[PDB]
Amino acid sequence: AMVLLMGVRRCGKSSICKVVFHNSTLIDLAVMELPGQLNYFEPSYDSERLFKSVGALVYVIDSQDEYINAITNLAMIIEYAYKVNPSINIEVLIHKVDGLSEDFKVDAQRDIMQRTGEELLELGLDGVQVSFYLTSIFDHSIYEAFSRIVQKLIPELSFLENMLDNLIQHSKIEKAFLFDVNSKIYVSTDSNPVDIQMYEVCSEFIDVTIDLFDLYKAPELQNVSQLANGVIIYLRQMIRGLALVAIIRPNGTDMESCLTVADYNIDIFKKGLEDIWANA
Amino acid sequence: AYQAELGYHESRFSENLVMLNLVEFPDIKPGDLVELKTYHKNPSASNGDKKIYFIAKDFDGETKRRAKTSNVSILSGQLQTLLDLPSRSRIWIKLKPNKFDLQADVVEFNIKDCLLNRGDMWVLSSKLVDTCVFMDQRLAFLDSIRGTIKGIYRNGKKIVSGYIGEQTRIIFRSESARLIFLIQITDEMWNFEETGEQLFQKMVNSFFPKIFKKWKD
Amino acid sequence: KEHEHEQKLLAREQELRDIVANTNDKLIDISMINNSGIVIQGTDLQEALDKRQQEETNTFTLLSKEQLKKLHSNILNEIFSQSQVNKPGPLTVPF
Amino acid sequence: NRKKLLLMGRSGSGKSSMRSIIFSNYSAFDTRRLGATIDVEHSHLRFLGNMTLNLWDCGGQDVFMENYFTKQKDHIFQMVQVLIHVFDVESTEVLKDIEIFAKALKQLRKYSPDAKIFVLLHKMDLVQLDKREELFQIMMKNLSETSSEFGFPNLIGFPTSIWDESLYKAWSQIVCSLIPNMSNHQSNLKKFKEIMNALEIILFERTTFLVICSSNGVLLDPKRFEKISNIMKNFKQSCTKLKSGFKTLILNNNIYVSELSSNMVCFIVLKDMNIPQELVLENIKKAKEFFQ
Amino acid sequence: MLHSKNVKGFLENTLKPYDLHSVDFKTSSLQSSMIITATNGGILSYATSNEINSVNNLKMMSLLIKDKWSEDENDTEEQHSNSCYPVEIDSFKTKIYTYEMEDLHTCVAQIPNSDLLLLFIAEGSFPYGLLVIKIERAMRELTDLFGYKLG
Ligand SMILES: Nc1nc2c(ncn2[C@@H]2O[C@H](COP(=O)(O)OP(=O)(O)O)[C@@H](O)[C@H]2O)c(=O)[nH]1
Ligand SMILES: Nc1nc2c(ncn2[C@@H]2O[C@H](COP(=O)(O)OP(=O)(O)O)[C@@H](O)[C@H]2O)c(=O)[nH]1
Ligand SMILES: [Mg+2]
Repeated sequence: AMVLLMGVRRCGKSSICKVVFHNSTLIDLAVMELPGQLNYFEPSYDSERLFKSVGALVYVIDSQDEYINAITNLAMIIEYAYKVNPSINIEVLIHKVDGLSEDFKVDAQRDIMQRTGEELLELGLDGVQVSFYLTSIFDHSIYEAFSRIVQKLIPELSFLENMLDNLIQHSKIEKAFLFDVNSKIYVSTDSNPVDIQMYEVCSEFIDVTIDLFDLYKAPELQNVSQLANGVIIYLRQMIRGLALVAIIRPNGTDMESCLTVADYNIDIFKKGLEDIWANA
Repeated sequence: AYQAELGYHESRFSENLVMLNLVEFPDIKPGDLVELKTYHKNPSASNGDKKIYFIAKDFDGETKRRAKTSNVSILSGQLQTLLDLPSRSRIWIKLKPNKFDLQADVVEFNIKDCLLNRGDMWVLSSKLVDTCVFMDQRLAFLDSIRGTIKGIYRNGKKIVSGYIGEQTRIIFRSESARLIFLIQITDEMWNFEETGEQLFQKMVNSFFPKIFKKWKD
Repeated sequence: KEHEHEQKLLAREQELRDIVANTNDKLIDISMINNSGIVIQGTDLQEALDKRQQEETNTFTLLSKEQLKKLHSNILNEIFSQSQVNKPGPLTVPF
Repeated sequence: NRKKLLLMGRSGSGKSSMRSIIFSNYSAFDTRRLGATIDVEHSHLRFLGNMTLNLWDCGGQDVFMENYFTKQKDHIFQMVQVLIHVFDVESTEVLKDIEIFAKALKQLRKYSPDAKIFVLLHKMDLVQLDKREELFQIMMKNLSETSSEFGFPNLIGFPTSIWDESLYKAWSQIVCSLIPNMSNHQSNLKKFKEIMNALEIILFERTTFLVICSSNGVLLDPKRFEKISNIMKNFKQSCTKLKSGFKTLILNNNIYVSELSSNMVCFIVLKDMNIPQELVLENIKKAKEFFQ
Repeated sequence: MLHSKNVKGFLENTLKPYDLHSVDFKTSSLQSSMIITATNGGILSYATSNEINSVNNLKMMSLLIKDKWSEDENDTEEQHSNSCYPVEIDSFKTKIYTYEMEDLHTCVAQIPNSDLLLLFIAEGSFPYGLLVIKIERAMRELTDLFGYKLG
């Protein structure tokens, strides 16, 4: 599942790649940037194997600059991308939206959606669905957008959802995330809505864990962080680069008993995750 | 009063704001007005306790089938941020049966950056009947018009949430409107007030800058 | 060949549902810990009685002293001698 | 136990940024909105549970700087324990900075000559990475030559910035020169390290998360203290989002972070990974009343 | 304070089996030896005769044993039970309870006048009386830990 990053020059693809992936199917592989300038596309210039090897195509649109020509070039790209392979998920990111109001952001997203839909109607493409995400480097939005893009390329999503739901239901967990060690891209969660504040807490917990481990090296990552109100934050490294982060509430119980039952349940969950080849 | 476990759900399952388990506590029929108070005697303001009205609706089939406690589920977004409660907390439920007597008197509305006809306001108010709203709730009309409930009044109190009935005087204030100013230039404009200021000096130094600052705020 | 992949996907769905059910069956709640009932008071005589119960009158009739008196005391001494555990040092240290 | 600290510099040197990030709990991005400090801004800050820090955030602008050494010379520079002069490497008037520092040293030698002078070369992130150490040494040679002229044989300097962790180390070593009973803390920490058989035990402060002492005073990073301070500050600011306060943190059952008291936070790195958590927590709780 | 090394060595020494010479009666070693608290049942120190999974299983078993012991310590009815062996050493009274855990013989004894517990676990072939004598002579040598409370 190799995703391809496409966009105009100075839209922010390299900065996005650096911020996300520098700080296979599921691991954060070396993605491919592609500077696409305005030109006439050559018909079948040995690009069929390239687009057939892309799990999902990601397009970047700069909201600061004019984007009508960007949407036109995007439509030209989709015009052969959907023709070569009709199973490619197409994603569009509206980057650099940090200095915009909520109403302006929603209006811009609606205008971009309407323009893309009308241009695809003009080109005669049918049965194609394009997702849109409002992304920015300075906040959590790019992480959530890449999380959705990665989640669209894991065929075992619902089974992981059921497994995490059962784990949370039998361990008094508030919210459990199945992160990855790099890029902080959470892979699976429960049916509960992804709270932004809790996601940022878990991401900074991942950063603190990795940094503190890297400070003392050269002699399986586990971490328990308990707050003042009894709320604990748990960490346990899963198979390959996956890591499990959960927020467990005590509900007026013993701390050590809760830690023991959570450790046993999470070890059982890891043993179950060993059978499924969701890693790497 | 009753007892229930709070829950949260995404917009994928259900589009309703507040959902409760109808099979549990069967005193409540499917169509009712139900309080969602988080306090049982001695209300606390510093701790934080709210009384959010809503209309009863049943759980989704997928949520009821694959269930995990949570007798009452609140849709995430603005209502969750208003309530500010964890994923599993203790709440309470009443069954106030006087829909006519619990009607809010004045429900405000904002129609910023979009043109609504008078009949459009009438239709939007007609669709907002037998439905409970709260403060700063972004209603939608025709998937493009955005609203904001900035004020719910009942018996002289600005309640956080209220019930809109048949006899509710809902108003539609405009946050983007055409304005006409008619300044009188007369002999009194160059007169001096008792403090020592001309009236036109007041107009150009304290009325217009303050109203533009307020309009921008 | 795609129908063989459809059968493979059906086998995948059955296997993944079995994997979910298997890891779902080992979930222990705190209610299971508190009311387990596994930890029960058991004596040697009661264990022997349960063994005979699962496997399946006054037998004894009422009618040397030096050897038995020596051997009982020697057995007790040998039991008590091996139970003497000497610490490798102090248990609690001061400041 | 009142300690009078003086924080001087030129205009825009970032003194208030240091004061805000270290003590007032502001982020690095939130120092841009700070205004210009007019005259002297006093800040009474309570360190540990007995120490209080009277930090004097002086102005640093030309009128304020000329006013300090003419009329307020008998008030600013008396009963002073620590001077923290902040130098900006973006400044084009470096000789004027050295002359201002010489005047400050002359006034401090005249009035309270038992002080401890510390110099921070702030804003050392705009310059390129290759010339940071060379520029710091070049300016530090001149600053040590100037400092030795007006009494004061010793002068300790630190390359500091708000976009890294050197600020925490610099402020920790500035503060630790005023903390009483440091030898007793070192001896008790060494005793606890011997008792618990730990590789290295570091003692912090709960609020400011500055290093107080270490057990040692496999090669490890020499800049680990400041990095742990920055990570703990980031983790505290993350745990403020969950409407609670950070209490404990255990990493791989080998690195123990726990609230030793109401004013200190312990950082214990053991040697054996097979020790159960409850024994380490109980031994931490036994020593909770010892360090008080 | 406490010392983990000496307590670990003490538990490793109490893992020693019995080999009688006058009567040929070989006994296996204990399955696990550990010390747990009287409030939450968590493991303070532990030692095994013969890795993380076994530690978690031992913690779960310790929690179960403490949960069963908590109700027995607070019950005064049916006090003349045949599985209770209350011994008084150095004018300190305690109660010892023996339990059967499937195929494992688990015996626990509270350290007298303190918030600590001493636990010995062996296999199903191990006699109960030898366990009682073992834990009694172990509690005889633990006089320095008497009167210890959690901070
Ligand atoms: N404010 C803001 N600026 C951004 C963002 N992403 C990229 N940029 C700007 O884009 C520039 C770098 O673009 P770059 O990644 O090199 O473009 P590319 O090489 O075509 O992919 C930087 O100067 C950033 O200021 C963003 O999310 N927010
Ligand atoms: N880039 C950068 N800017 C800094 C640094 N330290 C301070 N500043 C800037 O200094 C400004 C605030 O200065 P201030 O603390 O009020 O200066 P003072 O009044 O002389 O102490 C902010 O806008 C920051 O951008 C630094 O290390 N790097
Ligand atoms: Mg200032």
